[PDB]
Amino acid sequence: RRPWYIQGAASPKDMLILVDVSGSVSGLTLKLIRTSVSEMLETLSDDDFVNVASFNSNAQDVSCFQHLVQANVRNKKVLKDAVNNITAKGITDYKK
Amino acid sequence: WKPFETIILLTIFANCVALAVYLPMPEDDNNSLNLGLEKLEYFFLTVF
Ligand SMILES: [Ca+2]
Repeated sequence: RRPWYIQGAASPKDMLILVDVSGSVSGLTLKLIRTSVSEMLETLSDDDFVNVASFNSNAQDVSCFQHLVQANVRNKKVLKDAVNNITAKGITDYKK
Repeated sequence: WKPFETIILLTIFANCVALAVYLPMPEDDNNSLNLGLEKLEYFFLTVF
C-alpha cells in the first residue's frame, strides 16, 4: 500500500466505484462497504482519476463532482465524506 | 356435495407453500420471486 509500490506496480487508472445502496445492503454490509470504499480510495494517487457513484433503482453520484476528478488529497477527502453518508433504501437495478 | 373439498384443501396447501417460500427483505427491497408471488395472491383470493 505504499505510494512507491503502487506507482511501480501498475499504470495510471480511470477508476469508477459503483456502490450498491439498495435496501438489502442495510446493516453490517453497508458499514463494511463504506470502510472498503475508503480503503480503496486510500490506494489512489494524483495520476489516477476517480469518481464514486451509487444506485438503487436509480443511479446518481454520491457528491458534487459528477465526473472523474484528479483524486488528489482534497478530492479524495470529499469523496470519503460523501461516502460516509449513504443509506440503504430501495430496489436493486444493475442495468441502470 | 362433490369431492370439491379436496380441491380446496390442495389449494390451501398451495397457498401455505407460497407463503413459506416468500423471502422477507429489508428496506423495501424485493426479488423476482417475491414479485411473482404477489401476483399469485390474486389467484388464491379469487378462488377463495
Ligand atoms: Ca439488493
